Amino acid sequence: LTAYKLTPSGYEWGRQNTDKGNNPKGYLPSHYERVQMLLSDRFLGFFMVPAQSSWN
Amino acid sequence: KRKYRQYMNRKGGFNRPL
Amino acid sequence: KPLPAPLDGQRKKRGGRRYRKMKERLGLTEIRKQANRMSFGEIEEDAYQE
Amino acid sequence: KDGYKPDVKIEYVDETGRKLTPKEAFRQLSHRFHGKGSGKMKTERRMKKLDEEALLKKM
Amino acid sequence: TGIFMHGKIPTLKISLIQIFRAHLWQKIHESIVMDLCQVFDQELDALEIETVQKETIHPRKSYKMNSSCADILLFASYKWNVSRPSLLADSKDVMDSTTTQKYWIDIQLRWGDYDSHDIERYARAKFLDYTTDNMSIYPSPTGVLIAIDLAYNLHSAYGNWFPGSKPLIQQAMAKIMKANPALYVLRERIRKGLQLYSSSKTEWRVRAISAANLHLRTNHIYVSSDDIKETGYTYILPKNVLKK
Amino acid sequence: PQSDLRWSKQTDVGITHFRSQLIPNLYRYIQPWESEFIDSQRVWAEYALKRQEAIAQNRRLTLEDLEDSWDRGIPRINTLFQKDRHTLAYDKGWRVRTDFKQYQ
Repeated sequence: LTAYKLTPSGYEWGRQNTDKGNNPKGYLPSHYERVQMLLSDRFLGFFMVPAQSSWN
Repeated sequence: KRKYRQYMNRKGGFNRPL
Repeated sequence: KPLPAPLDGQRKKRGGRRYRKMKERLGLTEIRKQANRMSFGEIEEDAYQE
Repeated sequence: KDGYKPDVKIEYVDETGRKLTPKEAFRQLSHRFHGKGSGKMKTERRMKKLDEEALLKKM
Repeated sequence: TGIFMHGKIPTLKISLIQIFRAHLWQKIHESIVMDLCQVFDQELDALEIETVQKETIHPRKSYKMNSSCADILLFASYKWNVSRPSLLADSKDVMDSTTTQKYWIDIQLRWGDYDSHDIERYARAKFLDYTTDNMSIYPSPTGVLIAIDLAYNLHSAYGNWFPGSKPLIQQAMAKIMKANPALYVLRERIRKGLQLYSSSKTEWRVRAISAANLHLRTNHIYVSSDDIKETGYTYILPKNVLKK
Repeated sequence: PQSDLRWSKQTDVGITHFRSQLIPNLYRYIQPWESEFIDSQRVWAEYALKRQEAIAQNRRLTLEDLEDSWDRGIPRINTLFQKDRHTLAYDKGWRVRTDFKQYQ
């Protein structure tokens, strides 16, 4: 597992870009920034699934 | 032809004979 | 004992006969190939296994 | 240029007319350059080898 | 020998002496000059050459680098118009407005190191040096100098050329690098010294099976905790949600 | 130096010259210990699941089904394929023996 956060410059580049290619223009290494992520066993999580159809 | 002129024990001039 | 005076006589005058058993004891016919060879081009086993 | 295809062919031969191996040609050249030929025993061995080769090639 | 020893390396001195034993340099030069004379005699009348000449050569000439001399002299029945100097690979040559009757050919053997293994530069420099030298006497101002690198097996000529000599010299050099006896002996001695001799149909089932064993993958979860800014909010995602 | 990267080759057409930096360092080619250990843990968990599923199918793991895990793991997925495997199972105390070998 790994966490990732988008910089405002990265968010602007993603919003401006619309091509869905393998290496689209405007993608930069500074667009994404990893953030600290720690698992825990103290609080249980909740799961939500669509009422009509399945998530798959 | 294929003549091979002498180098050793000539006793003459240093330069090769014609 | 004093070290014997070094000398170099004729290494061998005749061959065959017993001479062959002599080498057989030490110097027998080994593979004599691909053991003292280096294979200039490629690499056998790992690169720096040694 | 003038325009031609010169057939520059260089071969090593002996007084007997047989083509010589490069080692034999080099030996002949060195013998002629040093001014001294082979000894009597070497000459006899070479003559015997040539006679044996001629006999073998005749059948 | 024509080899220069940069640095007192007795090991290399002994090795080179072993390789060039029994005046091998002089024998190599002699073999080359005789082979070239034989080639020229075999193609004598085709290029209007009256005859060839065996110049009296001092033994040291083979390994004389400071000065030089003549090796082969060509005599003509008719005038040879000569061209300006060009390399062995110079397909296009500019003709010089002069003629000659006697034409000299010189053979220089060199043992080039790594930095000076360019045969063309050496041939050009030595041709422009010996011709305008005072201790080197040439029969005619016009001629050709062929430099041969034994250490790298190269050859190049830069002198003055006449029509019809270009291909003859080219195939002569080719055949003399291919089948010279003395050169073959040099190569064999070098080899001996070096001791070197010659679908969605079956993929669905695979996916289902892999997902069946994906439960065990949740028992080992790793987090890439690196390059964290340590300034933003942290993530406290629970283990149960991640397992689900 | 670039001066040592030039080389010549001669053909009948003439002589042609060619060119090609820093010497690679050893530390670039040796995996770090921490990466080695995490890799070993994950690869041996993978081998455990592969072995149990092969037993479920009543078959023996081949070289190809584990070639993805070749040269990964502190023991050696590779060693799992050595012939002496059965013999080496009784060679207990071998690390201490190798350490004490300096006295013999």
